[PDB]
Amino acid sequence: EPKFRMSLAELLDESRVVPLSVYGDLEVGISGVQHDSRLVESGDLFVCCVGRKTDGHLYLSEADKRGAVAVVASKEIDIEETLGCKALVIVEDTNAVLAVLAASFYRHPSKSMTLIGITGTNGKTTTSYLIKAMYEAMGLRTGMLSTVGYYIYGDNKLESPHTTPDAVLVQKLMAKMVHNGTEALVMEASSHGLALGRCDKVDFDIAVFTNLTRDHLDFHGTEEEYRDAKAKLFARMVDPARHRKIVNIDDPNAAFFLAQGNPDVPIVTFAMENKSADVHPLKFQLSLFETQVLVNTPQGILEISSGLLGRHNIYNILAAVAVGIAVGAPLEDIVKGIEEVDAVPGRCELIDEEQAFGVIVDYAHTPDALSRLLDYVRELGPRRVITVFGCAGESDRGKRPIMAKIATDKSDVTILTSDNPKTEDPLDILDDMLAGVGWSMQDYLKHGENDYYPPLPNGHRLFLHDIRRVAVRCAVAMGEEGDIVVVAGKGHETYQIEGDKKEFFDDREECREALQYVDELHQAGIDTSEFPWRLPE
Amino acid sequence: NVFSPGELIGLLRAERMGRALEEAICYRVVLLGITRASLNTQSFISEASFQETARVLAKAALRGRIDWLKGLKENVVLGGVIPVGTGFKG
Amino acid sequence: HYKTNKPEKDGLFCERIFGSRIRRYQMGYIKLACPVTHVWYLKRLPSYIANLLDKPLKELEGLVYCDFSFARPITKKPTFLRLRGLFEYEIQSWKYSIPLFFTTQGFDTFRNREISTGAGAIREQLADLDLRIIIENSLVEWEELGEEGHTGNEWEDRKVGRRKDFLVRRVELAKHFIRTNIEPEWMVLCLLPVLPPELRPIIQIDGGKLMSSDINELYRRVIYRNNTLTDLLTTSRSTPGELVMCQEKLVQEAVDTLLD
Repeated sequence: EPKFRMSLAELLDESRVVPLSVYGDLEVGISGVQHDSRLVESGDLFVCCVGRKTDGHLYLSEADKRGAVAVVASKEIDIEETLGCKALVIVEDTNAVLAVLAASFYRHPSKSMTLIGITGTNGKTTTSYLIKAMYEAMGLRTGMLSTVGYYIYGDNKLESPHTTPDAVLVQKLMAKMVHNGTEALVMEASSHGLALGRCDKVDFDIAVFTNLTRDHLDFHGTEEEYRDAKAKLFARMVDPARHRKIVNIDDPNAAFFLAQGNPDVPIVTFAMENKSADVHPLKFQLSLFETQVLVNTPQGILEISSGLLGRHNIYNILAAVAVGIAVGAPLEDIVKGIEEVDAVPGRCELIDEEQAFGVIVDYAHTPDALSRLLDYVRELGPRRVITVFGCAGESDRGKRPIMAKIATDKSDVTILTSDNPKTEDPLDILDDMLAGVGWSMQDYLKHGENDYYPPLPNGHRLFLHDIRRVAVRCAVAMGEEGDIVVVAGKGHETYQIEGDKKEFFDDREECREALQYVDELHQAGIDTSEFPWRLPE
Repeated sequence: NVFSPGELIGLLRAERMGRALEEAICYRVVLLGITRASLNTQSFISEASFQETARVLAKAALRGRIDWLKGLKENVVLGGVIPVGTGFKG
Repeated sequence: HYKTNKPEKDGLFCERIFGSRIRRYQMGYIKLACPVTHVWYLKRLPSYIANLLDKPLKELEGLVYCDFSFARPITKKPTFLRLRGLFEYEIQSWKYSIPLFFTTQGFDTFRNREISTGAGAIREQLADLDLRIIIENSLVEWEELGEEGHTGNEWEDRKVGRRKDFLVRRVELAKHFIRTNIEPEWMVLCLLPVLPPELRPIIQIDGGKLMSSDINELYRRVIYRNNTLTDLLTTSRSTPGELVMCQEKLVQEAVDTLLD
């Protein structure tokens, strides 16, 4: 039961799949037609995939090589040479072929059940799961797809290499879930996924943006391109008083996207400082464990969700409160959503439940995101800001010094490691990060022979180590009570590629074990105040 | 940087270096012995490896000494023609 | 082979790796699980390793023979264990708490940087030796010494002369390695050569007769101890350190006697 209405030629004919040239008919048995060659299987018709990386001819060639029965391309494609069925059809329109790849009944079920798209610059996945939990608490089973895992419908998420899977494969999975095991099939994609065409080829019931800003500026080549694409996709399939435009009023791209489309759709703002949005925290309970706010709005719920971040998590909770109140006016239904938001997900994780020093696992690789997360932690961090991260090999060489500078500018003590060696020589990119503060590895090594370790001119401190595990355990152990340790090297990722081989030894269980054994370390008498641990005798 | 405080250099070489170099070079005539003078030669195969055979090879392998076969017993141990008499060409 | 007079496979006088002048010229090689150190590079009165490591013979003898520990033999990666200990007669640290803290197999990847025992520690120390700053420090120490003018008895100026002679010998030894293509970490034997069979006393084998000499029985002893050591290392890694360090000493003393 992978899909339906895709194993007959009449089903493709009803789907307006006009290729202008076909041989015989689509008699080959195929559960669901997939535009992508990798998503399609042997003996299954594969329509042309429209994309900047892979064109129609390349997609048809890859499908014929993989064994697809039918391959669509602008020119004549010899798909029957290496296929299980001699019948094939070449479609000269790549976009039309990619649209008709999804079956009619397959696209109809996901469009009829429900749909919720969340394409934001920052904090989109934090609100997507909250909206999914709110919809689940409402009484309708649904799934929210993310960049880490593609989940068309249902609680479980299938493994996908790319951030946004194929549109035809996503539609087939959504149809299979809606057939049995799921009541709603919501397709949620980020700005890049929406601009590529993953979530664009799906009727979205509610298309709101968590954070509208310059997204895919280097890829699309023009600002507000992803917002315009999302607005066009929402206007393609829009219903009166059914689409939600909940977005921060401070962002001009959000207002520009809300201006486009059908005006009959409901519009609302989730800004806290704006008086027109009528939403406001009106509470002072920010903490590393839970930050509860008493929202006082006419449409929004009274209680808010406990967020780990000061403003980002609060903004995500405020954006999700609108989607939670749209289904049910009562605030009691948002209790499950608030509990799921406080569950400390992979992204911007909160501290551990055990009584110990705060540990925050974040996903920060780009300089701007790292800087904003560091600023939010400084605003949240009461006493100290301890961070440990590293750079990836064969990456942007100019990114390491600016990252090291932005980290050392606002952190008292920072540890520099090798987050992703990936065949690059160690102690080389580490020296690149050390050169940002003007130090060289030779100077730190010749100082390490002594027991002084002079600090930075601004008064801060900087440490480094080659291996990631020991340094991370030390950073988790070198922390004060009121201080919190931030690990911005990797978040939901669980892969460390040290050279040619990769090891999956990066997770929060190691931090939990370290926080559990720090008691025994302190009982033994070891000093974990600085990098040179004072070992007794 | 030219010579070390503890060295055994030739007399003519020392005199020529004194006439050449202005840096303070101080040397005193040492009267070697029958055994001591043989242990300090330009070859390690025969004229040096006859009495100790333990450290004369250790220090030679540590320094990587290149020995030019300009002696008699060196070529005797090697097996070639001795450069004395009929073997002396030129 | 007993009562067969045939060369046993993978032995001392075996075939295809030792065997008729090709047999007299062919040699063998034995891999050692634990590094060992040359006989005349250490025990002898001229101790080149001690002159290159700026440490008296007592501690190094201890590392090689007894069980002593260095603070950090190899200095090439950032270290966080502040020990500052030249030689520890006994182990008073929390070896069980520190190793079990981080992770299993997480302690092994970094223990060799600080906690190194055996001839491998000496090898790693000789490997990453900056031979261009050693001469600078030795020359500045020679210039500082002998200029203060602190007189005394014969035990004073005699010791001063011995120290400056050791320093000059160290400078002379260090200047050679810079321009001789000979690396200093080759003084330890990570692999042992094998003498050819005909060079060893071997007339013939008839009716299980073995013409093995003293060097042959020494080679048999060292290869027996080496294969037992590698079998003990391959069987279980959680065994007691005392027995494995004793066996490693046993093979080392054996290969030292063989080289002597």
